[PDB]
Amino acid sequence: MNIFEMLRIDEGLRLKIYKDTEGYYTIGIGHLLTKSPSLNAAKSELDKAIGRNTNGVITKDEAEKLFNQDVDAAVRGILRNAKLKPVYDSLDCVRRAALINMVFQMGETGVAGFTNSLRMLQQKRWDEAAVNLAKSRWYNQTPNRAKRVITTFRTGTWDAYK
Ligand SMILES: [Cl-]
Ligand SMILES: [Cl-]
Repeated sequence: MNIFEMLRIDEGLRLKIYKDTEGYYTIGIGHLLTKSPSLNAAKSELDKAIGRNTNGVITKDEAEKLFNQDVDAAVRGILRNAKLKPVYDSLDCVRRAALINMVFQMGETGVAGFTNSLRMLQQKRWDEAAVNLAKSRWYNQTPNRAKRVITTFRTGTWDAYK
C-alpha cells in the first residue's frame, strides 16, 4: 500500500466530469475542476488542464497524469507550509500518507487549521489526536473516509485499507 493506492481507494476514478461530495465539478481521481456552478466553466478548466478539447471526457492515462500532479502538489504544499512541515517531518511514513490524504482532500489551508490535532500528532498522542480529529465537519460529512484516515493516524498501519 502507498499514498497513490490509498487515495485511489478514497477518491475512485471517473472519466467523465462529475460532482464531488460537496457538489463541485470534478474528474478523474478526485481532481477538482472548479467550485463554480457552471458546467462550462468546468469543461473549460478541464481542457486547460489536459491541453486538448475534451468535451468533458478524459482517458485513464490523462486521469492518472492529473493524479500524479495533484499528489505532488499536495506534498509540496505540505513542505512549504510552516504549520504542516514540522508535523510531517515528525511522522513515520504511514502516518505521513494520512496527512497527505487530508491535504489532498481539503487543501493545505483546511488542514493547517486543525491546530490542536496537529499538535497532538506532533506529540505522538495517537489516541487523543484521533478523538480530536473526529470532532470536525470533515468527519461528520465524510465519516467513512475520515474513519479510515483517522485509524491510520491512530495505528500507524494500513489496516483500514485492507
Ligand atoms: Cl492542473
Ligand atoms: Cl465517506
